[PDB]
Formats: sequence, structure tokens, C-alpha cells
Amino acid sequence: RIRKYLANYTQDPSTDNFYYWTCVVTVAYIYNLLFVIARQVFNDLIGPSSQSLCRFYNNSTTQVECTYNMLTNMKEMPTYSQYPDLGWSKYWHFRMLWVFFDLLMDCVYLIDTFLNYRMGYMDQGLVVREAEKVTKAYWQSKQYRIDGISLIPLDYILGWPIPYINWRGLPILRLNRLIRYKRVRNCLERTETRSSMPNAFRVVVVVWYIVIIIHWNACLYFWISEWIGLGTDAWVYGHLNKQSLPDDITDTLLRRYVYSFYWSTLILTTIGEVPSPVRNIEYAFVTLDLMCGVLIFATIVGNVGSMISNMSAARTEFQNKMDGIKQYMELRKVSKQLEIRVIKWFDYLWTNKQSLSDQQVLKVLPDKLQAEIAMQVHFETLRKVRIFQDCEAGLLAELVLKLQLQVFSPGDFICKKGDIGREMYIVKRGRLQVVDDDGKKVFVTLQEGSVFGELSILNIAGSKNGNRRTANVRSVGYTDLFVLSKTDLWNALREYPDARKLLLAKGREILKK
Amino acid sequence: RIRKYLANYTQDPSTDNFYYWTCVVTVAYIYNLLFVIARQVFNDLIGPSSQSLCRFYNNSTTQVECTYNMLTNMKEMPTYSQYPDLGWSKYWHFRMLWVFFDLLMDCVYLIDTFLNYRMGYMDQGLVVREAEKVTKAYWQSKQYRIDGISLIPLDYILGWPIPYINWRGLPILRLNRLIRYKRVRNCLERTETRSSMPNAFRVVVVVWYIVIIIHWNACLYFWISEWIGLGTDAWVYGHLNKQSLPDDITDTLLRRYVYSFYWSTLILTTIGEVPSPVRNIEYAFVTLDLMCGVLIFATIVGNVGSMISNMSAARTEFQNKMDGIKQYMELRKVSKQLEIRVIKWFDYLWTNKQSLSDQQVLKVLPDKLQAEIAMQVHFETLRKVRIFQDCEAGLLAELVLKLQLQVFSPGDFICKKGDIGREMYIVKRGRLQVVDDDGKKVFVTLQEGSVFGELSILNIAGSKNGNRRTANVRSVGYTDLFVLSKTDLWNALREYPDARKLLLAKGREILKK
Ligand code: NA
Repeated sequence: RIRKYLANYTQDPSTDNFYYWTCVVTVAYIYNLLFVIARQVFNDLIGPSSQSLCRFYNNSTTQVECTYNMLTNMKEMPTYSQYPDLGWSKYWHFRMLWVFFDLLMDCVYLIDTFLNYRMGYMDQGLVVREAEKVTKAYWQSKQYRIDGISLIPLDYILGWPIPYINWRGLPILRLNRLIRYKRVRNCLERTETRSSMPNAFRVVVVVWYIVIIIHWNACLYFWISEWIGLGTDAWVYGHLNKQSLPDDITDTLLRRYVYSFYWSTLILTTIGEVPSPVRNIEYAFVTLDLMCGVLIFATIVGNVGSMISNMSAARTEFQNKMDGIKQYMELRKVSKQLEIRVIKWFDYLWTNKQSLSDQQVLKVLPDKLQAEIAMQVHFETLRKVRIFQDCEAGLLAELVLKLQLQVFSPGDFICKKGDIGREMYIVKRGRLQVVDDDGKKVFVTLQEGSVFGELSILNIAGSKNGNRRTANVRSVGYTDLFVLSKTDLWNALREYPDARKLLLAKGREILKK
Repeated sequence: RIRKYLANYTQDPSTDNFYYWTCVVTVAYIYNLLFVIARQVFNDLIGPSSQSLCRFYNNSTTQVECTYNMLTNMKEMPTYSQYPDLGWSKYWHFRMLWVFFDLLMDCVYLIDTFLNYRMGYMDQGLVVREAEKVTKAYWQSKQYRIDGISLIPLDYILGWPIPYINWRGLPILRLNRLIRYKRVRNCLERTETRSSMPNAFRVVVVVWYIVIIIHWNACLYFWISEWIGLGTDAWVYGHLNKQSLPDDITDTLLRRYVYSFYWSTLILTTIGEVPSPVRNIEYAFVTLDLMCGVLIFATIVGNVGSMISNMSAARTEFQNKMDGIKQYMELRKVSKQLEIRVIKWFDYLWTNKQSLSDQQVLKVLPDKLQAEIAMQVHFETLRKVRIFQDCEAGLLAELVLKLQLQVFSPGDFICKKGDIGREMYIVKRGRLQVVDDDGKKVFVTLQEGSVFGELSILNIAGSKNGNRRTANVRSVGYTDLFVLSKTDLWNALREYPDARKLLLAKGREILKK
């Protein structure tokens, strides 16, 4: 039942449902930001509480409710006379819509604080899920302070126009909802880690921040204009600011917000193609704001420049290494054929994402993950070497750990006859061929997964011939061999005496047969 | 007594009181900067020395003292006639306030030069505190030159309006106080090192620098305007510059400073929404200044971009390593379950600030601090291993030096039965459990501080069973083991023969019992 379910329920913060929940809370938070400030400053978003009265010349000049032709080409700004009921009779639908969305976002906040109440914390690697423990951890922490301050329903009594007590509402009392920024920061970071484009996403959330700052600065500009007085000088929004209200432009709520947003965009991006301040207070406001806009522009430039620098760092490092090679081959007077070979191979493995090293896995991962990855890649290929057929899998784990990559280019010789042989080669991503002394392919091409040199790695007596390679091997195209050194194999064998017995016996039997 | 105290007193420059003193000296220095230049250029900050006379049409046009309605909508700039006593009778209170603050800051300078006189210097690690020595070091150095030049009381005779000799003061003679910038630079660096936000603090002191430069450039703009003549053209402050003095704006000292600061902000940030120069000298000034403003804007952008690049360097490096791992696991065709395991573990220790290495302590600290830190973390946990109970603490210091961290993820196996055992594990930050061959937890979970494998690390004969693990151990959650290799223990033991005897005896006794 829902009773027992909500009685015993606890939350795990690392789920995929909890991430979606943090996204929902972020939606509610953005709602609060934008529309609390907008409803405070503009306050026609809920419907006008007052009636705009314009002085109109019909017979004679009288004061009547402004039409849209009275709000165009104004010679003075209209005056307002409140309604008896502060617009409630004719805008109750707009105000009920606003109340519904406020209640929806506060229900989101209540669900979020319930999930914080029953919140599983990580103790000794595990996530604790015993309710008693999570609620005790909640109460011992001071999360309930922030969860309660951010939900104080003060804006439901004093945030709306009450005509009985002649109270015209204070929508700014909902700014305590903006204290739950911790879950928004988590959602943004958990989205950055999941994003297939983290640099782009970082710059995108920065421009979202800048757009929200432009919105708040637009509201600040219009609040300062309304406090000073609209149409009083050529800087505040009004009829004397001929950029606010040009010739055939009507003074509407959309016009107020649109011009304020444009003004704020021009100021905070340091473009400044807006009217100059007139009064000392406007000069102070605009100076401070232009300094904030210099800092905002510098922040945008810095974030975009950091993104550009990060996304071109690998190419830069590759170019540095290639230029070092070029400079060396010029200082030491290297033949041009070898130089074009070097440059061809460099460009080849730059157009194939190779990095020439297992050092990423080696450095950054723990030995457990490194061993598991090496076992996945190399074990089933090292189980078919015909000397490792019946030896302990721990030996093969040790070996698959010590497998060194070697790359080759077309026509390169892996080994020539009469050439000390201290190695075993496992073919990946290529095709070798054994040749009769720079002649025709004699017997076989080595496709992927094949091995060559598995018997020149054991120290058997006499054999038939030295520690000399005895065969020619050249790559047809670009091969990617994996190399098992002799010292590494013999270390792993000194760790395993019975494996050494089996290996030596099988090698001797292979050579005799 | 104060006599003996000041006779024998010497100063240690590394105290917390001396840092507060450098902050006081920085306050005095900033006072000098701002208000010496402001009092030179504007010089109504001490009270007007002259009387502004306006041509006023009452009956007829006469020249009378300007009111505030005569300084609005001016058709020409007012003319000035000095007082007999240069405003002293009616502004002696303002001038006495200025004199008091000047004397206060010069007392700060005198205390500072006394502390420089009795200044303890660092000689052979210690701070010398013998007065004779510190005063001899002061006199042998040439600090007294700067301490004396910066305190020359020339501005007390020639810096104020003297009506007897018709001298109107030269407040710029106090610019020698601006030579003590060394203590200001120390205070700023000592505050940067103490600051919990060094990047933010660096950018903040840079914007303080920019605000001071804007202040000095505002004073320079108004001094050039006054030298050319006020109201002579449409670039200098005055009545022909309709941005300085719009319609209903009064010409006051506040207006002069406010407009000059706004002009300087627009010029030095390369916004340039100010009137164009009219004369060749104004063109030269504005060109040079706009070039300085280009450099200032580039400096702001560079500092903010450097702060942004520094504070996102760890995330960038982590992302580079994770992308390298992804690219490797795509090139080698790794199973997707292992890839989601790898990514989960990566994100886990990126959301826990782990860094997987003790290499910070290893690289950057001296062996003394490294040994002390390792002793604090590991000694009391290595004293309870039941083989290290009665062995020399030097052996255990050697050991706590060589303890390697190993991390594990939930369900990972630390060791399986029949698995070469060359190691000892010390549990931290996790909980293991021994299991009956992938079945149920058999006997015990290993909470933190527990040890496993302490007997598979000694080379005792026969024992009961090999060097084989003999037990299964898997982590319940994310465990953080500490690993004591066999080679390291046996090196530390070869350094200690008696410790080896005790260890082998106790191991044999443990196994027999
Ligand atoms: Na312009």
C-alpha cells in the first residue's frame, strides 16, 4: 500500500530517475528566477491593477482610458487610477494561471524536500537505505533549515493584490525559493558528465547564465526607470527617450520588456549604443553596469577561448612532436626518402586515432580495471598459441599484462634471416607474409591472431638453429603486432614452476616433431 | 616602562599583527592615492577658494554670486573671484578635517618607518632580534632614503591656501607619499596567499587597479578640460558639451567628478560613447588614451581568461584521460558491460576527489613532512597487525613509507582461492567479506582497520599451504585498501635483523597455533 510504501521509502541519489528529478527541480528553479523578478518589476503579467488614463482632445480635453492610438506618439505618459478590486474581476483567469503554476512548482519543492528527508547517504562505500539512519542524518545535518526557508508560503498571503486592505502585492517575497541552487548545480554537473560535448555544454550553460543576467538587468533598468519616473528624461523608458518610443510605436507591456532587454543586452555586452544618462543617479547606475558588462564580456571571451584551446590541444601537441622530428631530421641530414616515410606514417596514425601507447589505461586506471581490460583483449588470443594450451590461467593473466604494441608500415621487415630472436609476435590489425630472401611469398601470409616466434622465445638447447630468426617476415600493409619479450615470459614462468615444466616439454616436443 | 620597551623593541615580519599593520599601511596608501590627486584637480574638496560669479538678468544684467538656478541651463560658464582669505573663514572645518586625516596617515607612515628601523631580518634561518644588528642592517641598507623621501612634510607648508602670500596651495606635493608601494605589494601578496579564493582575489585586485586608473584618468580629463578652458568646445566639460550639462542639470562638484568618471570609464574600456575631440591637443589626448584603454581592456580580458582557464584545468585533464580511455576501449573492441563499469568508477572517483595517487605528497613535500604525514596516517594502524606488535618503530616507519593504495568497486574480488599471494591488505574506507566460492558470506566481514594476508607475506616453510591465497575476498562497496608488498617488507627487514627474528618467530607461532 502507499502507506507502507511512503513509510519505508528511501532514496538512492545515483539512479537515473533521480537525475530526471533533479532536472524537474531545475525547471522549477528557472521558473522561479525568471518569473518572480518579472512579476515584481512589470506586474502587468498578472493583469493591470490600475487603469491607464490619457488626456484626450475629442470638443475639449478630458481624461479617459487610454486606447492604443492614445499610447502612440504620446506627448506625456499616462496616469494610473487603481480599480476598486485590484483588477481581480477582469484578470482572475490570468492570476489563477499564475497561482496554479506557483502551486505546481511548490509541489515540486515539497516532493524534493521529502526526497531530501528520506535521502540515502554513502557510508563505507555503500548507500545507506535504512530509513531511521537517513532521517537521523538529515536531522543531524542542517538541511532542514534550507528546505524550510525555501518554502515559506509568505508569497501566498502578501504576494497578491488584496483589495480589502488596499495591498497591491509584493511578488518579490518568492525569492526565498531561489535558495535551492544546490540541486540545480548538481543537475548541471551531472548533465556535463553525461554530455557527449562537455566543452560546448559548458559554454552553453554560461550563455544561459548570461541571458538570465540580461533578464535581471532588464528588470533592474525598468525598475530604476519607473522609480525615477517614466518619460521624465531621455534615458528612462518613456516618450522623451525616442529610442524607447519612436514615431508609430505603441507603449505596451511587450514594448517595455523588449526595449529593456535590448538596453540591457547593449550595456552588458559593452556595445553601449543606448541613450546617455542624464542625472547623477543614472550616471552611477550606468557606470557600474558598464563595469559589470566589461566583466561579463571578459567572462564570455574567456570561456569561449578556453573551449577553443581545449578542443585543439591534441592537434597542437601532435604538431609540436612532428615539428621536433622535422627539426631533428634536418639537423642530422636525413635522406629525403626516409623523411617522407616518417611523415607518411605520422599522418597515417594521426588519421586513425592510435596514440601509439597503452599508457592511458596504464596510468589512469586501477590495476583491477587494467587487468580486466587486458584480459578481455588478449586472453582468448593467448590461449591459442600452442605452447599456452594447458598452462595455468594466472600465468596467462601475467602475460597479457606484459604485451607491448609494435606498429609497422607497408613493406617493412619485422625480421630477417640471421637476426637475433628474443621475441614473439601476435598479429592484430594487419597481414604479414614470409618471403624467400626478398623474393616471392614462400608459404603463408599471417592473418590476424596468428603468432610467429613462439619457439625462439624458449631457451632450448641446440634446437635446430641458434637464437637466430631463420625466416624473413615483412608486413603487407600497416600491421599492429603485439610483442611478448623473452624476459617477461621467463619472469612469469619463474613465478610458475609447473607451467615452466609444461612449456619446456611442449616446446621440445614441437621442435622434435 | 615604555622607555625601555621602545628602546629594546624589534619587529618580526612574520607575525599576524604585522600583517594587520601592513593592511593599515595599505589603507593609508590608498587614501594618499585617491585624495591627493582628487584634491589637486578638483580642489573644491577643501572648500572653494573663489566665488563663482554669474551674469544675471534681474532690471538689468549684473554679475552676482551664482545660485543653483544660475548654474542650470547656462549660456556661459561662471567666472571666479578669489576671497581675501582663500575661503578659510567659511571652510576651515573642511580643511581641518582634511588636515586631521593627513596627519593620521602621516602618523601611520611614521610608525611604519619606526618598525622598519627596528626590523628583524632573517639570517641563517632564524629572525634576528637584536636591536643593534637590525638597526645596523637598516643603516647599511638604503631603506632610510625611501622612508625619508616619502615623508617630507612639504605639503604642510605649500599644500594649502595661504592668503597672506596669495598662494593657493599645491596639493600635488603629497605625491611623495606614494613611494611606499613595497609594503602595499606585500600586503596584497600576503593576502593572496591567505585567501581561500586566490584566482578571484587576483581578478579583484586587478579591477581595483582598473578603478584607480579610471579615477586618475577622470582627474586627468578634468584637468585638461580646465586647462583648455571649460565650456570652450563640445569636448571639454562645460555648457557646450551637452552630455556634461544637459537641460535641467546643475553644474556642481559632484557633477564634475561624476561626468569625468563616466567619460574615463567609457574611454578606458574602449566603448567610446563620448563626444568627439575638437582640437588637435584633444585629439592627441584621446588617441593616446584610447590606446591605453585598448591595453587595459586586453589586461582585464587576459586576467579573467587566465582565471577561467586555471579553475577548469582539473576537469579538463580528467576529461582528456576519460576520452583516452574511451578511445582505447573502442579501438580494442571492449565489451560494453566493462565500459559502463569503467565509466561508473571514473565518475565515482571524480565525484569524491581521490586523484588515485599519493604523488602530491611524494613529489612536492620534503622527506621530513612526507614521513611525518605517513606516520600520522598509518602508524597506529600498522601497530595492530599482530606481527608488528613488538618490533622496532623504525621498521614501522620504513613500512608506513611504502604503503601503496589500491581501490576497488562493488562486488570486485580482491583475491580468489588458488591465487599467488604476495601481499598484505589494510582496509580503509570500505568493507570486504570472505565468501565460500561465490556463495554466502562465510565467517566475517572486514571492517576498516582490519588486515588480510599478513601471513602470506612471510617466507615460512611448508606453512600449511603454498603461497596460494586460500580464501575468497570481495568488496561489498567501494573499498580503499592499502597494500604492503612482500619485497618492501623484506627490504625493511633486511635492514633489521632482530626485527626479522621476531617477525618470523611470531609468524611461525601464529601458524602453529
Ligand atoms: Na556609437
